[PDB]
Amino acid sequence: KAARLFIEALEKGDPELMRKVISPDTKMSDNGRLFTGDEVVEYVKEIQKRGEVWKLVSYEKAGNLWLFLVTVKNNGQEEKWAVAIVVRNGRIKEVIIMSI
Amino acid sequence: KAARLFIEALEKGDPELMRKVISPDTKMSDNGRLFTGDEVVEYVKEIQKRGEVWKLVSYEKAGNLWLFLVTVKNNGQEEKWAVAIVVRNGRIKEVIIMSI
Ligand SMILES: [Zn+2]
Ligand SMILES: [Zn+2]
Repeated sequence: KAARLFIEALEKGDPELMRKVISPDTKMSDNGRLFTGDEVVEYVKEIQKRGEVWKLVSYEKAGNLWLFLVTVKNNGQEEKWAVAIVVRNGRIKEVIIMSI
Repeated sequence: KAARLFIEALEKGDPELMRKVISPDTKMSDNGRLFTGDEVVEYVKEIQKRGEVWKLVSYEKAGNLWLFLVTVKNNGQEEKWAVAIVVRNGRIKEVIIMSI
C-alpha cells in the first residue's frame, strides 16, 4: 500500500499524499542531495510547483525493497530516472532517485 | 565494506567473493526472476561462465540502501542496468537488478 501511495504522490505531485507514507527519519538521496523527513514532502511540493510530470514505466520488488523506472517530463523534455525505496511498517524508510 | 565487495564480485565474476556478503535469506529479483540465498552465488557463477563484464558507472546511497548504475557487456553488446541493494549487519539482504 505504502509503495503504491509513494508512486501516486509523485505521479500526481501530491505532497499531502506523500506525507502519509513518510516518517521523520525517512532518508532520501536525490542525485547526491540528501533530504530527511518533511524535506521529502517539500520535494513533492517542488514537483507540483514546477509542473513536473512523473510516470511509472516499470518496477520490481524483493522483500521490502522496490525499484522503479520512471520518466520525468518538464518543458517538452523527457528523461529516465531510477527510484529505489525501502518500506517498513507502512512507511518509506529510505529513497534514492538517480538519473540514468 | 559489504557494498564494495558486492560490486567487486560482479565486476570480477567471483562467486566466492559474493558468498562472503550473502546470507541464506538474501532475496534477489533479476528482472522478475527470484533468487534466494546460495542461488545468488550461482548467479555470479553464471556471470563468470558466460564471460559477462560488469562495470560500475555510478552510485548513490541513503542509509542502508544503495543504488548502482552499471553496464554489462556480453558478445560486443553493452547495456545499462540498475542494481539496488539493502545492506544489514555486513550482509546484503535484498537485491534488485533491472534492465533500463
Ligand atoms: Zn502511472
Ligand atoms: Zn569498477
